[PDB]
Parts: sequence; structure tokens; C-alpha cells
Amino acid sequence: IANQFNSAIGKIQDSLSSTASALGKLQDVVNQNAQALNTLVKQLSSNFGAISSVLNDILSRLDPPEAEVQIDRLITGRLQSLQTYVTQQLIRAAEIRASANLAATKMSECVLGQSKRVDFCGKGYHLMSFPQSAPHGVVFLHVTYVPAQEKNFTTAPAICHDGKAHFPREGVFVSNGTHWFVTQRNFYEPQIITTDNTFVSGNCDVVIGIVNNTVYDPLQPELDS
Amino acid sequence: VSMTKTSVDCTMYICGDSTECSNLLLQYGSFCTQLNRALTGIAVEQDKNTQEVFAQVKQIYKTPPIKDFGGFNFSQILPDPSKPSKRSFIEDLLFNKVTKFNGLTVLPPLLTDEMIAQYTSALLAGTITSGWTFGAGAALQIPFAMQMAYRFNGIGVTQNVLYENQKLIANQFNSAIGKIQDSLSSTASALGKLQDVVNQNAQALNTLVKQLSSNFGAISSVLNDILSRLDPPEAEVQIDRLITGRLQSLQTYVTQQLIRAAEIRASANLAATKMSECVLGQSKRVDFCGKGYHLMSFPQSAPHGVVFLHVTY
Amino acid sequence: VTKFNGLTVLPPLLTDEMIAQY
Amino acid sequence: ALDPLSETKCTLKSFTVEKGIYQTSNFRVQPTESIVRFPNITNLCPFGE
Amino acid sequence: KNKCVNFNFNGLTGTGVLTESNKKFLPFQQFGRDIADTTDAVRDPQTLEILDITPCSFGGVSVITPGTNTSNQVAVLYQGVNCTEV
Amino acid sequence: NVFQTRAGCLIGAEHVNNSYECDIPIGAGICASYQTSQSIIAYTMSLGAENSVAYSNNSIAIPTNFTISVTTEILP
Repeated sequence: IANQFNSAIGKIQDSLSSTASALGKLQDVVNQNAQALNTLVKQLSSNFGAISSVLNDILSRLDPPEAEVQIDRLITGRLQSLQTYVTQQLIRAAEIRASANLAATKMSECVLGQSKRVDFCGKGYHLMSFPQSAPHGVVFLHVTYVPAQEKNFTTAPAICHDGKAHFPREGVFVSNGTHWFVTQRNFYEPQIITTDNTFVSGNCDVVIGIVNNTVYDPLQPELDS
Repeated sequence: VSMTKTSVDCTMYICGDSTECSNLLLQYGSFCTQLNRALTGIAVEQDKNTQEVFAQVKQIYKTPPIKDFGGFNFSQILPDPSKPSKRSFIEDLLFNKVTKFNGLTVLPPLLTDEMIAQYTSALLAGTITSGWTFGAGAALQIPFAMQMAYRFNGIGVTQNVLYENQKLIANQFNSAIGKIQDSLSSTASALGKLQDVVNQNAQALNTLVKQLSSNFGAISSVLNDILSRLDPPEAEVQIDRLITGRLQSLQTYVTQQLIRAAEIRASANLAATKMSECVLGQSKRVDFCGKGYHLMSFPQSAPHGVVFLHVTY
Repeated sequence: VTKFNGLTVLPPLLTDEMIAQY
Repeated sequence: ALDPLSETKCTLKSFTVEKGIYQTSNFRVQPTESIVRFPNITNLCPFGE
Repeated sequence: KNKCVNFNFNGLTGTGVLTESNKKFLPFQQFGRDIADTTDAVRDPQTLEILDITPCSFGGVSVITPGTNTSNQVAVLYQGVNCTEV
Repeated sequence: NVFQTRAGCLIGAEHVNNSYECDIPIGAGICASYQTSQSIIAYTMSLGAENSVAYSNNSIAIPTNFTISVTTEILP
């Protein structure tokens, strides 16, 4: 686990260094703001129906009563430009506040504690996360537990020994083709079937698919000794 | 999940087939360009919702030819190959209950309805064979009888209840699915949440077209009438009034779509969250997957949306 | 990851150093 | 115009000023003098002759 | 130069601070513009020189004061500018 | 190279029956990519490889090994 982790962190440094597009989510925010500012400014050069976009030009040509007619067109149009800008900033702000609430939620469930939610902290079973600062944002490195290699085994829902069905207290029943072993679902660690690893419930005539085997009782050699 | 993709042309809407009207529109700057870029982004976001929601898996899962479900009957939820298009018996009802030349363009979706059903089939076939594993890693086949056993042990119910009552749980489940088909078939308003999306887009488009009939203070709404009556310098006065109002109409439509675009994306994130917690795995959150202790969920495709059937204890 | 018309850029409340110290 | 405190009261339209920071105006520097630079006035015709 | 003034050069006008820059206009180019199509520089019509246009200092005025019931002390903050008026 | 789709007439793209992963999205489940003498080609978007999971009452898979993975997530 020390090699897998350290090797994984190394790939993070290589991916972020080689691939600059992984941060494009943050670059979009910069680009969107630049387009809005560049647009808002360039609208000053528009006539908006007026003779000219320059204020002093209209004032230096038309008479006072005639100029006001043309100046009003510039004021009206330029006013609409601000309304368009502010309207977009308010909407875009809602998208950022939604992401911020998501980031604050992950730090609590992912970073601070351990999250049982499915695929909230990323694929696999979440262990712990590393927060990292990023411009106008944040980065989360999520360490997860991903199962790799598996092998097909023979299973049974219950074991029958003395006539009472035995159920696993934890794990599942598996077999290599000879003896039935108990094992956890996330990994293969053979464990002998015993009264301590199983629970007695019902009889053997109910469970569908129950099989017969020998349940080892650790108390037998203790009483014989 | 998704909303109708609409591309509005600010050149044709404001000025129909008019050179003079077009030149007067350039005086207003980038308004035309900007209004098109906004709608373009909205149309792209609609495709992102389907990708972030419908597809939770990189592989396609299929069921075996021999079907042993442990007493449950999935024939209603699983696609039927006999149909011309791949869909289940429930999806068949979901699609049935829910259903210009002025420069309004309807953009087709990137993801076809058939492909959406293939995503659903992959999620359905996965949960049956692989249970909760395929979402968190490599597909691990488990007998369904043991899958439900683990799902009861997660809610605090000893799995012995399943093996003993397995026959009863088979009747309650199958009978429950039958009620879903009867409810969706008899009640057409269950999908009204999706019909509201269709109606909202229709009203916005209809209203936008009706504004063309308004004079906006001008002598007449038709541009050819103004050009065929007033002098060139006099026509500019009347044409400016039409452009000014029609410009506000687009600003109103776009502004309304961006707002509704924030509402749909919020629901899309919920759908993506539920598919992860409710469908792929088992959620311990209270009343997130629906009333009762959540066991497992069935995703089902619906027009411009998705349906979740939550099996609870 | 990387005017003269009266548009003012307001400085952030917390410097890049402070967010790194969090 | 008495002091910045009054400007806050006039910006808030209230006699009571709450604790905090508020923007009461916009500072701007006015031009000191008018500058005029034009091309040379030379190349006259011999109108005096 | 190096002062806030209202300048009129040939057919162009504006208000700002004029300072000698390192920019070089071609022999036929009297004035430059910015990405926004605003004039950032000019060339003296009489002599040959390049002058950058820096808008005169402007910014917001923020008042920092405690509650009225606390004290009437006030602290003026000139945004986006150094200390000038004082 | 004049072909028709549900989005409209597309010129300059060759039609490849083989389904690949979507590169340049077009519409109606159609995407374009630059591939093999390379030229633009049109193809149906592939949803991924078909995986048939062996399923039986007595069959189960127990992972024999694991891997620790580090995922990178970014938020504004």
C-alpha cells in the first residue's frame, strides 16, 4: 500500500504537469469574465442609433435641443449594455455559488471525515482525501479502494450440520471445490467454518440451496483436553 | 434532465430579408452575436446533463439467456427485443404519455432515445448480476438471492428473513411492479413534471413569435410595407422602432431560458446523485431514495428525463 | 492557470497565501 | 458634505450608521489644465504680396 | 506631462496622464488603440514622440466607522489608488 | 462525400460502419473524427464494449487483489 500510494501521487504530478487541460474547468471562469469585460467595453464604440459614439462630437455639432435627442440614444443603449452585463453576472454567480456549496460539502464528507456515499468522493470505496489550493477554485485528491483481481468460486446460502441451518455472521460462504470456507466480500481470506463465524437460525428444510458440511466447534477439543 | 435545444437567429428574427434593416442593426453592436452565443451554450449544457446522468458506466452489461431472478419477474423493467426499438414495457408507457420558419431552429440531441435505453439496460443488467460491485469497480457476479440478503443486513434486518420469507418477498415485489404498470397506464399526470418542461418551452417560443405581430409603436409590423410607403430617410424612423422592440423580445426569451437552464441543471445533478447512491449502491440517507429503508432502485428512461423505481423495506 | 473606462477590479479578501494556509 | 460620517448617513438614507464599511462616493482626479498640440501653421500662401 | 490634464491633439481629445513610453509608431501612424479600440497612446503632431495615456486616478471612497452608539470616528479608504488628495 | 443525417447534409466526411468513441459531437448519435491518408470520417457513437457477466446461483467472485487509486477533482 506504501508503493501503490506513492506511485499514485507521482502520477498526479506528471498528469498535472504534462496535461494543462485538466484545469480547464477553472480556465473557463477566467475566459467567461474576459469576454464579458471585453464585450462591455467594446459596446462604448457602438452608435446605438446615434450619429456618433463620441459624446463631445455630438455636443460640438448639433444644437442643444438636437444634441439631447442623439445623446439620449447613447444613454439608452449604453444603459441596456449594463443591464445585459449585470444580468449575466448574477446568473453566472449562481453557478459559482452552487459549485462552492458542493466544494464545502465534499471537504466535510470527503476530506475531514470518511464518506459512505456512492461515488461522491470519486470511484471506489473512499478512504481519505487531500485538499489542494487552486486559483479561483480548489482541487481534491481522493484516495479510494478499488478491487483489482477476482476469481470465480462456488457459494452456498447456508450450511447444514446438525439439522439447523447455519448463516454467516460476516462475509460469505465459498468453496474451492472441496471444503467450504468463509471469506469477506472485498477480499479473499479463507476462514474455517465455525460456530463463532456462523449463526444458528431455522432448520435445513427452509433455505433454498442449502448444502451439508461439517461446522467445527472449538469447544470440542477444549472439553476433551 | 434535458430541455429542448433551440437556436434563435437574431439576424432573421429582427430583420426579415431586409438590407436596410440589417445595416441599422449593426449600430447596436454585439447584441445579436451575444444572444446567439448564450443560447449556443445552453444547447451544449443540455447534452452535458445526459452524459453526467444517463451514463454512469463505461461498459455495457447484458443478462444471461437463462433467467433465474430468485422469484422476481423483471420482464416489465427489462427491454423487450421483440419491439422495433429497444425499450421496456414501462418505458413504452413513459414515452407515450409525454409528447418555425421565422428563424427558430430546433437542434437535435446528441444522444438518441435508443442509446438512452441502452444505458438503462446496462444499469439494469448490472444490478441483477453484479449487484453493487460494478459501480465501484470490476464487475463481480453474485447470486441475486445473496444480493438481497446483503441489502437487508445493511438496513438492520438479519438475512434469515429473506431465505425464510423469500417466497413472500417474491409475491410482494411482483405485485408491486404490476401496480407501477397500472398506475402509469391509468394515470397520465404522474409525468406532469416532464410535461411542464415541454409546455414551458412551447409558451416561450409561441410568445416570441407573437411579438412579431406587434407594431412596437411603428406604423406597421411588416418591413416591406414600410419600405414600400415611406421615403428612405422616413423609413429609418419606423424601422428603428421595430428593431428596438424585437431586440427586447430576444433579450426576454434568452433571459428566461438561462433562468430555466439553472433549474434543469439542478435537477440533473439530483438525478446523477440518485443513480450513484440509490441505483448503483445502497443509500443510508433518510428519505433520499424514497420512504422506507432503501434496498435497490431500477432506472427507467423517460422523455427529457428519467424515472426511478425505488424498492424499499 | 492564468480597464480605463471605469471598470474596477476589487482585491480578494483573503490572499493566495492565506488560502494555502487553510 | 459635513464629513465622511454624514456621507454615510446620506448614502444609507438613515440617521443611524451601522458598524461596517460602506462606499459613500467615487473618487476621481480632474484635469489641471487644457493642453493643445497641433501641426505647424506653416505653408502659407503669399496672400500678403 | 506627468500630470492629469485635458489634452486635444489634432482631431482627438481626452483626459489623462501623458508619459513617454517605449512604443514605436510607424512613420504614418499618428495614434494607437487598445484591444477595446480605445486610444492608449498618441504621437505629438508637432515633434516626434510617443506618449502613453494613463487615466487620471479614480476609485471608490469607502468609509470605515463603528456603530453610531460606539463612536463617530471614521476612516476613509480610497480604492484602487495610492495616497494623493489627502 | 455527400451524405445525409438527422442533423442535416454533411459534406467532407466519409461514413464508417464501425462504431468508435465520440470525438467531435454532431448529433443524433453521430460523431466525427480524423483518422486513416487520414481524412474526416463519420461514425455512430459507441457506448462501450459489451460485457456479459457470468451469472449463476452457485457462482460468485471474490477479489483476490486490490489497488489504491488517486482521483483528481476540480471545482471553482
